[PDB]
Amino acid sequence: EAKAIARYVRISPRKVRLVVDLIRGKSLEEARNILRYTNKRGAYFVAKVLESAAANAVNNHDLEDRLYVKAAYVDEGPALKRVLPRARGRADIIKKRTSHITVILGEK
Amino acid sequence: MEATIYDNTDGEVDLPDVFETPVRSDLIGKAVRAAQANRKQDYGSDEYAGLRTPAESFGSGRGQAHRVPQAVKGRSAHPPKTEKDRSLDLNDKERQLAVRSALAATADVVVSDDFEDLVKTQEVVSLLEALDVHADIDRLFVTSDEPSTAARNLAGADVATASEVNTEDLAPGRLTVFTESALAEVAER
Amino acid sequence: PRAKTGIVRRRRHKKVLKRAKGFWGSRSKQYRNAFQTLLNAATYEYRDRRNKKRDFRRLWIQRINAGARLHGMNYSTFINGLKRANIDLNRKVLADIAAREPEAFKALVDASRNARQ
Amino acid sequence: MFAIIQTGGKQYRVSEGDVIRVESLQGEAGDKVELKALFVGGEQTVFGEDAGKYTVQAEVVEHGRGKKIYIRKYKSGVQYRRRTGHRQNFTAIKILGIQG
RNA sequence: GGGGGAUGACCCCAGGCGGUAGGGGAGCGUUCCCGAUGCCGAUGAAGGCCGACCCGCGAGGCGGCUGGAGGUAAGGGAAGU
RNA sequence: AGGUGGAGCCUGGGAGUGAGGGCGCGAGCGAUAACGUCCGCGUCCGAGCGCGGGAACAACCGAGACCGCCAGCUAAGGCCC
RNA sequence: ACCGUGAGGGAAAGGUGAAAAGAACCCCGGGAGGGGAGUGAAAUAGAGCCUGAAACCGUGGGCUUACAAGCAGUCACGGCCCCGCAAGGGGUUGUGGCGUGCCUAUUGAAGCAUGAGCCGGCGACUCACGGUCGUGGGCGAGCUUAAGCCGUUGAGGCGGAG
Repeated sequence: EAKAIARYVRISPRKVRLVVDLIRGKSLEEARNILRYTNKRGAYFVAKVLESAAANAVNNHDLEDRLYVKAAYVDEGPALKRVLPRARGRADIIKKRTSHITVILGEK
Repeated sequence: MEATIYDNTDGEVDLPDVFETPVRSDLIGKAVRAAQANRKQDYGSDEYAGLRTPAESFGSGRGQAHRVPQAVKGRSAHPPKTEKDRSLDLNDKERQLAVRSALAATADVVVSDDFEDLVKTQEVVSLLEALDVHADIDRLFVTSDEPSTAARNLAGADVATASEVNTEDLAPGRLTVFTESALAEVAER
Repeated sequence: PRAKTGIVRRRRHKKVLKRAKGFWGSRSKQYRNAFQTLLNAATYEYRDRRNKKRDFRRLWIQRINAGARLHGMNYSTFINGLKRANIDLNRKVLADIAAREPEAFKALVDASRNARQ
Repeated sequence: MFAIIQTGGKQYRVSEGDVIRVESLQGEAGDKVELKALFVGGEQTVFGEDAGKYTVQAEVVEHGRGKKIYIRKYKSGVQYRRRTGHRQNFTAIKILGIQG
């Protein structure tokens, strides 16, 4: 078993969240089509963090396929404190809440 | 009484009623006290800053409330007021008194004039091996009028004079010696 | 004369917190009503502190009835007859009996009924 | 093995299982000691008799130990600006039920 | 308060004890100055993290995990507690 | 006189509120009207005179809360559920 | 820096390590960033990278959840789950049982009166000269200005107008 990740990830932690909460604990290859042919952004991303995942293993963490995702999660952090229209007087900034992305890949 | 004379094998001197006596802790410390006291230093926090800038504490009827203290780094509130009268002039009588009874405590150790002569801080390593221990630990130099030369330097310095060498002096726990002329301060006593 | 109170207060809180089981959604760590909720709970317990011993005075009350009547009568009868007693007077344990040892209970049950009528 | 006398307080329904007992710092000190405990609940081997029939013989139990307050806290509080805190008390010295 | 207290403490009974402004007494940790013939620590200073011994208590001690370098005062003093 | 027993008196330091209501009674006013106010005699509450009762209800009847969960008699008030 | 035309205001922000030895090379990838190797006492010490707590968002697990009321909750009894202080306790609650939050100002307050969204740190009876009682103590005539001298530590000691 091994794992993929990546912080300083611009995106809706939340959104992201649905992402896995699907392909979640499941056959590699398998979901590997969930995110391949699912929808909402993150996917793309999500996918990515599955390849350097499947990789890392076999490569340096070792038995292919028989693998999957014993577990997957995402966390938020660093924000992006963003400034907007001065209450037409006072500032109102939002925050593109950065986004972490860990996710397991262990063998059957 | 047991006014032991140095040089050891040599003579013995008498105990002067003075020292003799009982004790008076209270004053005790007190003496003390009126020590550090007149002997510390002082301090405070900015007069300019802590009441330094302009200030537009803000109108009101707006969503707020209000160059003074209670919002950061600034103000103070009653700090180091350097203008902090530090002294503490005990009192003559008081003082003197202390040292006394004080010393009295010392008794509970006789420096032959003849020493007012020895000429090397390795002649101390001597008149040392004479009578060491832990009380020496304390130690506490002092001649009688004009200090015990070189005797003044080592790993226990301090050379009062038959005049000038009070509680602040050794009073503290401590243990020491005084060149007759020393007990020339007793006269001071 | 610095006072970085620090480390200290923080602690205290921890304090309470503990006082802070895992009660209701929130307070849970509610460094306030946290604290609060407390005060509350407390005194409560208290009054509870003396309470109970009551809740009992009664408990036995029924489990008691359960029998006192069983045979055929109430606790203003029994009682009366009971105190007709002379070298034997108790109530608590009495119950937890009538149920523990039938005979035992059953017994007195008699000597009683009698004492009475 | 199951009797029910009564001490400076009922605290009864026992036989051998030493029962945490109310204070009594005058006879106690007696470590594993022996002392009489009036009855009034004769229940032994399915045979009973007045607690007034009893009040004649009894039993005794060895002065075992000196339980040390089995934890218990008393948050004394109220919205009425009144707080405070004191922990358990009630101990007691333990002692087995010497039956007879 | 009172009957003898050896320093404790022990025994009687009298005798209450709910309490905000507010009055009197007693204690607790907080950062510093003593080192009143005081010094612990790389097999952890300290803070942190967690706990079913000690105290009415505010705190203590003590044991397990963390972390890179300190500082503790058995006693009195001081205060931006 | 005093059964009492524990209040009393003077000197002196430190105070707080300096505007309260609620109930019974005797008066004032008031349409003998008001959870009205205004003086008196006792109580009452005081942000804890916290608990029992009267459903619930400071508050009116009983009660003086040092602490003791698996004791015992009663108060007022109750006992067909 | 920044708002102000101006006079003027006027911030925030420090910390790896013993030293860089600061991560050659190989991996998924457009990269950032993640997987190995290597430095290494430790990198969950790893580049705004010492300690790095709380609030707050996650990932798994125990227990628990669809004829049920209250922040609370706390007293009783029960079942599941763990017994590095074992025949005693941990945690969670199904029921029932008794329960009106918390602060200021108020005759009086649950409050529908106000105070507060949440956490962490700042943040409020102080100092000086007088006077005033009480107390710890030095002499009863008690007591010292300012200064002169002595001063690793720097050691106080003389000063007699008042």
